[PDB]
Amino acid sequence: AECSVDIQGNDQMQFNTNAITVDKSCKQFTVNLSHPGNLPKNVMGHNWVLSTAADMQGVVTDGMASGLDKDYLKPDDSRVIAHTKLIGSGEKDSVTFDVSKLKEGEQYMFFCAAHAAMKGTLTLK
Ligand SMILES: [Cu+]
Repeated sequence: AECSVDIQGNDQMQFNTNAITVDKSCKQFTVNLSHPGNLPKNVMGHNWVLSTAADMQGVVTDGMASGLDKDYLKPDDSRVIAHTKLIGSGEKDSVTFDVSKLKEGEQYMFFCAAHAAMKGTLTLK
């Protein structure tokens, strides 16, 4: 089984995939985020945030209210399963999480908290 994924967020405000699969045998899973391009984090920074699909809008709303000062996430938001730091071009960050925090029948989504239009699904498979 493959228990990690490499994902890119670019200067054009896009991730390079809209779907991540976590093999059901994985006990931990690592997301390796990078930022091709040349725009720095104070212009086009990206992170990677994981919640259930049902919780995404709520996380975004409360994140918006929390602002730039908090990378647009409510600190300690229990709905946020895992998240990376905000990165600019040429920078990278990885986050690892316990797959026990995921459930087989539930739908998850990942997104950038700075640019909530940048999103995709994450599924146990
Ligand atoms: Cu972003």
